[PDB]
Amino acid sequence: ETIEIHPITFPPEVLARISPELSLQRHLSLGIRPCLRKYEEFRDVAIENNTLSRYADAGNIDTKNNILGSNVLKSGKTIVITSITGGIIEETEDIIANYASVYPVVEVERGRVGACTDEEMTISQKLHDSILHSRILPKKALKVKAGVRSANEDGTFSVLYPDELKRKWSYVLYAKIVVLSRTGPVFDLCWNSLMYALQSVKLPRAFIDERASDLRMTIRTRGRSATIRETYEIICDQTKSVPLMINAKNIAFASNYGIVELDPECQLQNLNTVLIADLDTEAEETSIHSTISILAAPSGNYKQLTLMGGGAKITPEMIKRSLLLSRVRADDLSTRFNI
Amino acid sequence: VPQIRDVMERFSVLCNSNITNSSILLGKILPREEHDIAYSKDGLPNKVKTEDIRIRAQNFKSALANLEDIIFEI
Amino acid sequence: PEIAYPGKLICPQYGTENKDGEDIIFNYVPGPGTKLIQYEHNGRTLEAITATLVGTVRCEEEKKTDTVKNILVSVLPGTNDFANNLPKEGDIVLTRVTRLSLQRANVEILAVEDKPATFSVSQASSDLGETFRGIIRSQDVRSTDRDRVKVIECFKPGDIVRAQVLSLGDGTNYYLTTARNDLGVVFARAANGAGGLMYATDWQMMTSPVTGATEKRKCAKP
Amino acid sequence: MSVQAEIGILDHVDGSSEFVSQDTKVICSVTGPIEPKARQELPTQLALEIIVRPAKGVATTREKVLEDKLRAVLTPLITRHCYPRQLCQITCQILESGEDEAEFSLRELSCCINAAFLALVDAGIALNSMCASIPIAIIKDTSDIIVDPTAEQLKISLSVHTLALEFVNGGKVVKNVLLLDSNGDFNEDQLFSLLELGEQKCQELVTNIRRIIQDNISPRLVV
Amino acid sequence: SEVITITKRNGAFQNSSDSQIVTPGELVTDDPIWMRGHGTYFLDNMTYSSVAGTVSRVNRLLSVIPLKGRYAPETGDHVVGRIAEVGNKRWKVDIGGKQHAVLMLGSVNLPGGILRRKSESDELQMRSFLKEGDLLNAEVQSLFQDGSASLHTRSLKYGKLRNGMFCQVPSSLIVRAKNHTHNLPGNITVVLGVNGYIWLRKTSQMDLARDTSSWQIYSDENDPSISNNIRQAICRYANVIKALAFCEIGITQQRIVSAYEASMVYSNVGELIEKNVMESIGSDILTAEKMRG
Amino acid sequence: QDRRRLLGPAAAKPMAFSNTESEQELSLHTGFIENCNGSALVEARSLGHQTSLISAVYGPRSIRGSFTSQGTISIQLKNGLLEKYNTNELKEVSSFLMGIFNSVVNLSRYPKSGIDIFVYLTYDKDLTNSQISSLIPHCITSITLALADAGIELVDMAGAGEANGTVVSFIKNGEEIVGFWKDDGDDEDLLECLDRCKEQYNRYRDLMISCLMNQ
RNA sequence: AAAAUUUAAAUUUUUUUUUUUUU
Repeated sequence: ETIEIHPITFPPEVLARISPELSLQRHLSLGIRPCLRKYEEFRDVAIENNTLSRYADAGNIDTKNNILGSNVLKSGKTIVITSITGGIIEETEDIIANYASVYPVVEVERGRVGACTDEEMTISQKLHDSILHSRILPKKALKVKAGVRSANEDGTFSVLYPDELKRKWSYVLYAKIVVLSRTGPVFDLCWNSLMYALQSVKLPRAFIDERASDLRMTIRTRGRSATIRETYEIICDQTKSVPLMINAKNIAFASNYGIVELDPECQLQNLNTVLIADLDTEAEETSIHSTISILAAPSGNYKQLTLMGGGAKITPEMIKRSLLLSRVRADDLSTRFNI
Repeated sequence: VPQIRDVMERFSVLCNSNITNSSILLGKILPREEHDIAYSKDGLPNKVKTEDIRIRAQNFKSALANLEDIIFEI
Repeated sequence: PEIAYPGKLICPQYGTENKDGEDIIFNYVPGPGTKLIQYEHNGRTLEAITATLVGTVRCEEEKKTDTVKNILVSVLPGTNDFANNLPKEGDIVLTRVTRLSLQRANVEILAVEDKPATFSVSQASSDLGETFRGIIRSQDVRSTDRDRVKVIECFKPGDIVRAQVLSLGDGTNYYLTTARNDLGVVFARAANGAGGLMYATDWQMMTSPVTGATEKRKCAKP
Repeated sequence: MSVQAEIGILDHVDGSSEFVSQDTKVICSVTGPIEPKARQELPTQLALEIIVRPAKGVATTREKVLEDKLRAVLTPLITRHCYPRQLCQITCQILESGEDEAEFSLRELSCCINAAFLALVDAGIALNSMCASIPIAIIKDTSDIIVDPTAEQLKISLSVHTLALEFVNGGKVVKNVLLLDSNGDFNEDQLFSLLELGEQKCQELVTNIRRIIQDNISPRLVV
Repeated sequence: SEVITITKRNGAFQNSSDSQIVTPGELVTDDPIWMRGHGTYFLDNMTYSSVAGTVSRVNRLLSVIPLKGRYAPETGDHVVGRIAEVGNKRWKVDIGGKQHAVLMLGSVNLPGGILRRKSESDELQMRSFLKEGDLLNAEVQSLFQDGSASLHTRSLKYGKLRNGMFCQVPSSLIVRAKNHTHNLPGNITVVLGVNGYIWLRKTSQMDLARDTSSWQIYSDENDPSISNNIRQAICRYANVIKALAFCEIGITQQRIVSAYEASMVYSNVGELIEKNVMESIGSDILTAEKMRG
Repeated sequence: QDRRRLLGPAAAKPMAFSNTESEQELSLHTGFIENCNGSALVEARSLGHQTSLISAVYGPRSIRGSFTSQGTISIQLKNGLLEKYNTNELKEVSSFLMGIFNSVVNLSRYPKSGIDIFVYLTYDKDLTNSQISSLIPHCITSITLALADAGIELVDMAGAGEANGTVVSFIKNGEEIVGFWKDDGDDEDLLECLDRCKEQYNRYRDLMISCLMNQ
């Protein structure tokens, strides 16, 4: 029986809470996003670098601060702040064994109290992985060239620094990501916020003592004995610092992508397979199942690519389209904040 | 009446007895209004007009509630 | 008294006009956004209606029919909030089905309507298990044939029900009902999301257009 | 093709499989559908929880992501509507590395998918399609591409790659891609070439596999 | 004229009628003719106690009564419950014993009485009439298979408390009699539970009715008219309870009256807390027990 | 060590260094977190000391425990980037926090409903060449603004003022005190300790109400 | 010589990594 079944319609804010998926399908009918965007409308990105490092004021670096090069990132409705510290262990072409990374810790303040969430525990790993796969960092950049603080005349101290070259020492760096107001996938903004913090890291001048008091000590066995080696505690300067050396031609940027397939039923007048990037907005993150995430450095380079295909097929051309959309969104951000 | 007026008297004086921001460090980025951008076939950055999406929303509210009233079907 | 910060002291409990020579007393009645607060100042006490929230003053009255004057004080927001509109007894609440027991049905609270439509969805994230959840007991689905109740023939998981609050119950969940011919199932997808959209055939039945498949749900009167 | 597999080799577990490729020995286990916990249920689809134990050390973050990408692949393999309010715990054991766990995770990700695919066949759960994964590397110095490299070739590899495909119609039609794990340096141009062998090879893998399943299980089947 | 009792003792962790007294693991006998009840387990002859307690031989029944344990609930007893929980149409409520008692939904006095009949909407108002921690008069009906028992209020006389104060004691010192509500000069009333729970309140007219409105049976109200001469007289009866409790005294209604008049030495009511003076008044009554009866 | 995180190789160590009436000031901002329903932003800078911190609201969240007549508050203090206050040092303040808002919030409006308060001691300068006690009153202000943003029933814009290691929290334009905190200082300086706290409170609450009523 | 007399036992989920104790 041909029946005019009248449906029941709602305010749109009612609908998304109810159906993440169909409210999306409403936006796809007009061809828009439930973040009010059209298909390829991308969020603005705003930073400030180096504000929270002690090396902000080049004129007067303060006393008790311990932060190397800092980064603020806001894009859309999620503010993420990146902080860099470093540590030192006593150290005793393009292949992976030349290449190291940092140790990051992310927190997502998503309201839930408790232990380390499983979303977070992936993140600090996933960055570190492609940072190794970026091949950014030869360990030559970690090689520390310490001075000795010459106990000079009438009780004054000058640190003799050697230049242009018995133990060795190595910087080991750290990161912390705080995530506020998570509205969607986070990994691209986790990536990109680090990158600007990476360029702001000064390497502080480290030095050892002229002749440290902390010398060799012996330990008696049950008849025998051995010697503890002399404990030369490295000290970083209160003042001097050098910058960081980067394989700058491999500094990537991040971008995610989503491909969906469409229902004939869901249309409202004002196959069909649509690419969306700059993904956000829980309804999107629920309902997109074939997805693409890409790292790329602006000259056509690619640190990584990440395909999870769980919804649609993937054409060879949405690939190339996302690649075409890759080298834009990255290269702008390389040129946007000119650090 | 003067009792409540005494209250209305006394509500005067006690209520009579009661009677600029610069964001130095971080607040010039935290309540930053968000923006969206676009690229043309050149790939050059195209900032989104704020006025469009409101009209989009009023287009979105319009075709929703009106075209979803009666569904004539088999 | 127009626009209010929380703590804006507004008016006393009582006021006075003279409407044409005969004396008329005001009774300022505390509502939402209000609290009578005593105030000693230089010795003498004083109760006052207090703005406790953000927005606008609104003073109203209505007497129950079924020289003093009662005036309800009412405080609002004004130019997104649901703790304003927490569910009370008897309300109509749109919910999503969580789990089906032989005993009973379990939903979570999502959206509260209002009186003289006007709504208030909760702005919460259910993926934390955050939101308030409630329980429909199976004999409380309807009153017609309230004994031999077949629960599966009215509900499936994830579905939308216009249901009425019974009461508070415990702190954990709610006492809830659908026991009317205007109440019950609002909307679901076919085979719990595995298929398309389904429309209430009667008030008492539901089909789907493209499929040719029907299911038994205790649908609402449309 | 120095691969080989075992089906039905545990006892108290629903689905069990040993997958053995060229150097790495990995066993996967499948228990489901069974009673789900309180915090774990879904009202509609099937809930999945996945455990991978390494060969060495304990479960840390390095394990965690290989788990989680493997969460993504299985989710369309499973006819998830068939088991509402249920749980299938699936567990994988890395027994042999066959690759430097400090420097790589590549082969294991290929291996465990190829492991867990077969224990589900032991488990006999409603599934959707057929699948395969291989590891692919590109040499730094030679600039050539090897399907199924070795760890010393990984040392001179420039870029490491895992491809997961969805195979239907006799396992012949690439129904969809599941995973493409592009790691290391790469361009546009290599990538379509990088598919184009694994377009063939994973089918060539499954071409072996289709036989193996029936050989192991038709005597377990009755006539 | 003090604030606190500070008396010092340093250098030590601590300061340091005939019947059978038996131990667990111990044989009583192996006469097979005896019957084996509580505190007793066995192997075919060997009569074995299980607690620290006394042999009770009842005429062929041997059983072991312990000395230490929680309150034993028995039917028909007049005790005081503190509201633990609310169930389906059930309530949970502490006795002080092993477990909670249970209390059916229709087991209670309804306002308006029986003319108010049943309703399913009443379970939508369980929290209306009752809520947590509250104190009342309850009547022990009957048990379950374990030894957990239930309650009810089959009188106007049983019901939710008000108009006073609670105290609690060990269940041992409360003596059994044919009566439990007692009315004391000072216009006040003790409601001795058996289980060890003690409520004081001001004497009501219903209390006065015992010896010559109905809609207020879930109220949190009191009589608004409460003098301090009521209130301070409460505390004098309050401490002398703990005096006898510290002195291990079986409660006689008259002993309380005897405790009260002996407490008339001290008008400073705060001095009714002293370890010695409670013992002194405790020593008074036991000497006064050696005259009358 | 901790098998749940990336903490580097163990034998490394962080880097070491050695030696070789005034105005307070604010910048108060709301409505910038979309997870929450109440957010507040605070900048502070005073004479050697610059401080920024974030107060986050989640409510009303459901309580899986049992019935209550009314609401329940939960407060978290967490270290940000540089300054590391002690763990037991934190929760004492969290104890001192809850007492004041229990003379603020209409919990009776919110049966069986929870209040989640996340405070992020995000970044502090102390460039000066009871160190937590200097940051107490700004918390209460930062909470109050976020709690206005979730729009919860609050009796008063209550605030605390500071006078030299002493924290006193007010209501009713200072005509009552709701929260008292004292460290070492002088003896019987209380009467001056009334005053300088009060006027900062008289300053601050006006700064707060400007932040909202002008928006 | 008939007649008959008694009972009733309780249902559906909230938490923080493992050293390290005197030949």
